[PDB]
Amino acid sequence: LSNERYQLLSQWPDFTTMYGKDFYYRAHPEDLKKFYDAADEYYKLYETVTEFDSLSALASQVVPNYAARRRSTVHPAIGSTVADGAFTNFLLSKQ
Amino acid sequence: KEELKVIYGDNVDVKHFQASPRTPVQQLFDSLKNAAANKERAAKEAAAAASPYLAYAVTKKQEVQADPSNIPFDEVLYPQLSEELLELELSDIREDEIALEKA
Amino acid sequence: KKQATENLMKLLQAYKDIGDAKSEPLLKNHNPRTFEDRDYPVPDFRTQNLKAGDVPKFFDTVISTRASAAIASKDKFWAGRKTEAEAASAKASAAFPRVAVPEWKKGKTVSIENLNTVTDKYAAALVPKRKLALPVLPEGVKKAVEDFAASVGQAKNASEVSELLAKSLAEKAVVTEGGKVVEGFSYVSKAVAAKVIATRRAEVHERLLKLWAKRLLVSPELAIVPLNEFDAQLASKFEGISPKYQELLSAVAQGNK
Repeated sequence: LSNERYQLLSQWPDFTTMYGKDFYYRAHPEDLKKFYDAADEYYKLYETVTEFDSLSALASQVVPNYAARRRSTVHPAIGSTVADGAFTNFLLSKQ
Repeated sequence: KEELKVIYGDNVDVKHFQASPRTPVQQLFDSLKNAAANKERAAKEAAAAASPYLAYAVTKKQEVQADPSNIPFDEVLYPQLSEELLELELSDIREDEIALEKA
Repeated sequence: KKQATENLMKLLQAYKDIGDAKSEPLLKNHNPRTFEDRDYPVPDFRTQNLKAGDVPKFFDTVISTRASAAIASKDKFWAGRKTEAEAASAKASAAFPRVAVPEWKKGKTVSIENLNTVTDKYAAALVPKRKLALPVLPEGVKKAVEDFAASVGQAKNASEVSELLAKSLAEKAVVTEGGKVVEGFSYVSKAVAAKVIATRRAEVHERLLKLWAKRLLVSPELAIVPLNEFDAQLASKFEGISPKYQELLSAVAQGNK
C-alpha cells in the first residue's frame, strides 16, 4: 500500500525547476510563499511515505484484534453465512 | 560571516569582505586552496557512510561542489537583477545628492 | 495537493511570461519606491498651527502616510497582476518534468543503479543554468610549465609563473550556458558593483562635508544645536520656536569676546 502511495508521489511536478530568481521576482509574494509551502509539504509527504521501519509496528495494530476475532468460542473459521445456513437447518428442521 | 568562516578562519575579518567583496578570481583561488582537504574529507566520509548509496551521494555532492565552475554567480545567472540591485543603492545615493544640490 | 502544486507552478509560469511580455524589470514592482507618488502637494508645516515639539511628529505622520499609500499602491498592483495571471494559468500547457524518485515497483526492489541515477539527476540541478567557465589549472599543465621554468633555472619562481598563468586565464573567464559559450555576454561583478557604490557614496559624502563646511565657515554657531534636536525646536510661526537654543545661538553668534 505504501507502494501505491509512493507511486503518486512519483507523479509530483518538479518544483525545483522554478527555484530561480526569474520566478521569484515575477511572482506575487503570497503565491511565492504558497509555492515554498507546497515544496515543504512534498518533502514532508516523501519523508513520511518512505519511513519503512514504521510498517512493522503498524502491522502490530491489526494483529491483536484479528487474533481475538479468530479466538472464537465457536470456531476459528466461523462466519455469518455458515452460521445463517446452520440457523436455517436448526430452525426449519423440527424444534 | 557564516559563508566565509569555513575558508578564512574564525577571525574571518568580515568588514574587509563587506566593504570589498571577493572577485570571482578570488572565489576560484579560495575554492582551490581547500580542495585537497575537501576531497580528503569527502573520501573519509564516503568511507564511513552507512550505505553505498550515501557514499555515492557524498562523493557526487563533492564532485559537483569542488568544481569551481559550479559556483553560482548571480551576476552571471541574472544580469538584469544584479544591475537592478546595484541601482537600488545608487538611487538612494542619488536621492541624497538631490537633497544636497537643493540645499 | 498535487493539483495545487501544479496550479501554483502554472501560476508562477503565468507570472513570468506576463512579466516578460511587458519586458519590465524584475525589482521594479517589488520596490515600493516605484509606487511612491513623488509629486504629491507635500503639506506645509507652517500652515498647521504646530507647537514646539509637534513638528517632527507632523513630519513622521506625513512620511508614514505617504509610505503607507505607496505600499497600498504596490498591493493594488499585485492584486491586478494576480488576476491577470489567474486568467492565464487556466489556459496553459502543464507539461512539467516530474520529481526524480527511484523506481520502486510493487513486489520488486530498487536497484542501486537507479538510486544512483536519481542522485545524478539531483546533482545535475546543482550546476547553474549559466556559469562562468573558470579555468582551473590542471597539474599536467602547471607541471608542463613548471619544468619549463626549471629548465632555465627559474624554478623557485616557477609556482609564481604557474599561478600567473592561472590568474591570466581566470581574468578572461568566459561564460558557459549549456556547454556552448554565449559570445559577447558582458557581466558586472559584485566587487565591481560595490566599488561603484563606494565611489559614488564617497563623492556624495564629500558633498555633505562641503555643505556643512560652508555653513560652519559662515556661521559657526550652528554646532551648538545638535542635529537630532533641530526640528524639535521648530513650530509653525517663528515666534513659537522653542527658546532652548535661541538665546545661546544669539550669544555665540557675536563672537569669542
